[PDB]
Amino acid sequence: DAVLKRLEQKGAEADQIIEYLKQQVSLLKEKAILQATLREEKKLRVENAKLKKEIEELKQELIQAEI
Amino acid sequence: NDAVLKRLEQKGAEADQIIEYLKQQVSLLKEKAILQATLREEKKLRVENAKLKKEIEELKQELIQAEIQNG
Amino acid sequence: SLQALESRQDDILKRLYELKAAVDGLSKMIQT
Repeated sequence: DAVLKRLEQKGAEADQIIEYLKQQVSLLKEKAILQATLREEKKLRVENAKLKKEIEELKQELIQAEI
Repeated sequence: NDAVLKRLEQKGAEADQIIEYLKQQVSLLKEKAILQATLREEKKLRVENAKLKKEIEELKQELIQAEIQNG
Repeated sequence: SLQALESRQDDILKRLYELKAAVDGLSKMIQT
């Protein structure tokens, strides 16, 4: 009796600890995504610049073939 | 009592280990995030304080020019 | 009762290992 009453008391607060710890990990994971998503948007913005620059370079290079 | 009470301790103790392990790993991961934040808070303060100093010298340099031309 | 405690503790352990999988997974992909 005295063992199972405490064996369920800690097993009840352990469900609260799992929910608490699961909150922290969710918080930390989202921060990880935010850090990743930001640098990816930056690279994609640089890439998007190079691509439009190269598209127009190829456009003029197509006119020398027209000669 | 029974041998079930035995492995209800083996399971209740096993959980206590993982809880401890998890608190230690979440606390480390919190410190990473604090470090990354404080490091960014440096460079903003480094950069800003460099601008404040550049303005102090330029305020000081014109306080000399105003003192000479008025004297 | 005692049949429900061990099933409860079984879930706690299953959830504790899922947390560990997530926590350890994070510790890998954000390193150096």
